[PDB]
Amino acid sequence: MENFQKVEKIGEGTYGVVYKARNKLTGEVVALKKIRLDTETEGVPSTAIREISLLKELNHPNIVKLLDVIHTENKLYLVFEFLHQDLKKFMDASALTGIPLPLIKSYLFQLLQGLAFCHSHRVLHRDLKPQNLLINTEGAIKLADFGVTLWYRAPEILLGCKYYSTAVDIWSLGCIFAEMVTRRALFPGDSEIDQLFRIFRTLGTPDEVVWPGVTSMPDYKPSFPKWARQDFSKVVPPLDEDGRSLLSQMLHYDPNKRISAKAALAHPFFQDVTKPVP
Ligand SMILES: OCC#Cc1c[nH]c2c(Cl)ccc(Cl)c12
Ligand SMILES: OCC#Cc1c[nH]c2c(Cl)ccc(Cl)c12
Repeated sequence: MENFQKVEKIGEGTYGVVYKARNKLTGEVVALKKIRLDTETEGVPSTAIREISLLKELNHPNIVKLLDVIHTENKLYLVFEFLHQDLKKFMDASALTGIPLPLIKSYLFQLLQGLAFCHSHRVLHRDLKPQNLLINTEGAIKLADFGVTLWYRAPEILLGCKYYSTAVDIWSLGCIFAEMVTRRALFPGDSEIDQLFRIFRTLGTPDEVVWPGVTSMPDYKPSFPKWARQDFSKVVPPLDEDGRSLLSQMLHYDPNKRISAKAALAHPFFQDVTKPVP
C-alpha cells in the first residue's frame, strides 16, 4: 500500500508475511501483516470480519495493538503496533546465563494478565510460542500474532479435539515457562506423534483416571505405549516448589482441570512478583 514503506521482513506465518514498515501519514513505525485472501472468504467474509473485530477491540497492556485493517486488491493488511524484540531472540541472547528468575516471573505474570483478558473477551490465542511474545525496554511483554512448530501444542489438539478451550493457551504458556527456566524446550517434538509421545514420556500416558474421556478422543489409539509419569523435580530444576506446583497445574492433561489464567494470577508463586528492566 502507498501509505506504507517496508523497512524489513520481521516475521512469516501460515497466513502471511510481517514487515517493519513506516506509515507515511502518521510517521509511525508499525508491523504490517499481509494476508493473501482466497476467493471463498471474499465471497463469505462475515466470520473472518467477526474474528478480526474481536482482535481489534482488545485493549490491554499485554496485547500487541491491532491499529488498522485494510482490505484492498484481494489482500488483507493488519497494521500492528511495533516492538523491537521477541522472547525467542531474548531466550537465545540469554542462553549462557539464563533469563533472571524475577524477569521470568514478571513475564509469566504479564502473559497471564494478557491471557485472562483475551479469555474473558472470548478470544483464544491458539498458537503461543516464544517468537510471538514481544518485549520492550520497559520490562513489558505482549501477546502477538493471534491464531510449523508443534512444541507448545496442547495434547487435546494433538488428539484431534476440534472444539478446544482457552485451556490450550495455558498449556502453551506452561511449556514456555519451563523453557525460560531450563533453557531447553520442554517437549521438542518434530512430528505430531513424536510431540504426543514426548508429552507422554514426561507426564505419563494419560488414561480415563487422569483425563476422563481421553480414550474417546478422535486420534486416541489403545496401542499408544504406556509410559509412567516422571517427577517435575527432574523436569524443571532449579524451579522452587511454588513454580513447580504452578507449572503442574498449567500442564494438567484434562483441559477442565488445567488452571485458568485468572486462577494462576492468584498462585503463591506471584507473591514476590516485581517488574524488572531487561
Ligand atoms: O475491519 C473492517 C473490515 C473488513 C473486511 C472486508 N473484507 C474482509 C475479508 Cl474478505 C476478510 C477479513 C476482513 Cl476483516 C474483511
Ligand atoms: O506471523 C508471524 C509474525 C510476526 C510478528 C513479528 N513481529 C511482530 C510485531 Cl513487532 C508485531 C506484530 C506481529 Cl504479528 C509480529
